[PDB]
Amino acid sequence: KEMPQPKTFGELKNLPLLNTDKPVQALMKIADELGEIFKFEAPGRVTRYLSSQRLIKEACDESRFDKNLSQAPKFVRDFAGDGLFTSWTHEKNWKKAHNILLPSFSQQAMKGYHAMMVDIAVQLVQKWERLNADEHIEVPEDMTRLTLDTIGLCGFNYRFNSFYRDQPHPFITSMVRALDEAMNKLRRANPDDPAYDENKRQFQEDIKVMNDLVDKIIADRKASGEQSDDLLTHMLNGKDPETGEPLDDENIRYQIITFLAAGHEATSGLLSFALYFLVKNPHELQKAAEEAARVLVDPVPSYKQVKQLKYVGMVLNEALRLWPTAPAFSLYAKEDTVLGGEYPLEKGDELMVLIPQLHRDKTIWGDDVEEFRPERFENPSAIPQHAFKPFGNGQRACIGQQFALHEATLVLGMMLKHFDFEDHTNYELDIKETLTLKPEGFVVKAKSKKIPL
Ligand code: HEM
Ligand SMILES: NCCc1ccc(O)c(O)c1
Repeated sequence: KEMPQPKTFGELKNLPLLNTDKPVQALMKIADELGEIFKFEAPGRVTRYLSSQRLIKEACDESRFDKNLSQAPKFVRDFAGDGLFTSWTHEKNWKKAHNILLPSFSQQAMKGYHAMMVDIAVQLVQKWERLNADEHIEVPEDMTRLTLDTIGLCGFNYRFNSFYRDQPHPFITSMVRALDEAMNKLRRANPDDPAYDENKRQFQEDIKVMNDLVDKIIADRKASGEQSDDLLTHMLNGKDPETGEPLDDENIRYQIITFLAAGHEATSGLLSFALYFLVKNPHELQKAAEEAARVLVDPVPSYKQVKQLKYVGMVLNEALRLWPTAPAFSLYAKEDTVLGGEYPLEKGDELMVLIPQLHRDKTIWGDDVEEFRPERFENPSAIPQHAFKPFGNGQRACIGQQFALHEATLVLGMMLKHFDFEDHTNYELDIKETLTLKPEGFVVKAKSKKIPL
């Protein structure tokens, strides 16, 4: 069969379609019009966007397709190096770092990070406890302060002290500006136009800022010899069972930058969309709050208590279903293959999985796919393979998944234990797109339940 393709702009092909502030949302609209697969061409390149579980399940066959670095992660690679997110499967440092780090990221490994997660969560709750009557909460802003500080404490025992600041630590400022330069580069018509000599200079400065801090901490740690409960300690002690090698210090620095750059925002966006859905759905808020009150019976939550927050984890999954915050991933065909019995592909041909549209497949979820209903996840095993994929696929799935979910369930539990919430502005959802998705401008008021920490 011949594939549909959205509107063209002469020699620019479909490229101007992505020249917008909200390209993923634009691509979802196109998928609504064109269906489970469409061709997307730009000068010099072609990809095919997949939206159905029928075709996505084939794309997720790792014997047939492997991760592709699309343009964004290619630009992110300029500062994240050959860290796990920006490396090809066939690079020696991807398999080395995968094998060393998968055990430091498992559900069991979360017991080790739990106390430093509670440290930063307690700072968030004390913040909101200390608001005056007339004040409000800037949700994504505070959620980013929490996840950056949590990843810096668990990753390398470094305190950004985001809740002590209006201007973030210089490393955060450089990192955020670096991710922005990377994303902006996707829409830049003439990247060598002297209008960007300042943007290129700033990018190199930002690379230098991030490198210097992270190298300095690594060095500081190797010298002291201090063992901590962070990922840096595991990375200095770890050896790949396959090669027998450890990660070198350059690659360790790249992984620390990666954890921060690639993990903080998808996680803070998750928390912010989950609070959005709960304030707009007071029956589900109340159910999640009754579970938090029933389960979090101690002044600070334990690892075991967080695991008992079943309905909070359903709310988190349902927010990921409607707005998966890391919204697409790219693949390439390892060999010639026919996709879906209908679409012949050649070795090297690219696919994109458009996650929000997968998660609207009515053949899997039913007709009410736009509705927020946590109870879809009462028994997650009922969901078919490759139907719910907010964390990617296979060996190249998110290595942060259990970290993100521990963090988000711990924090949303404490928030629901400690405050009632009001959508005092009747906020209208506005989804900003960076590397990730979040509800821009989402604000709420909290009223303390006056329960001790
Ligand atoms: C709700 C939060 C998050 C979501 C939705 C998310 C989603 C994803 C997805 C979709 C990918 C696959 C990307 C691809 O195929 O190109 C991935 C990879 C990755 N994520 Fe996450 N992530 C989240 C949180 C995090 C956290 C907290 C960390 C680290 C502390 C993290 C670190 C990584 C890394 C290193 C990879 C690359 C893994 C590999 O390819 O070996 N992520 N993530
Ligand atoms: N750890 C998430 C990093 C990330 C960000 C955006 C995406 O589209 C993606 O596939 C992965």
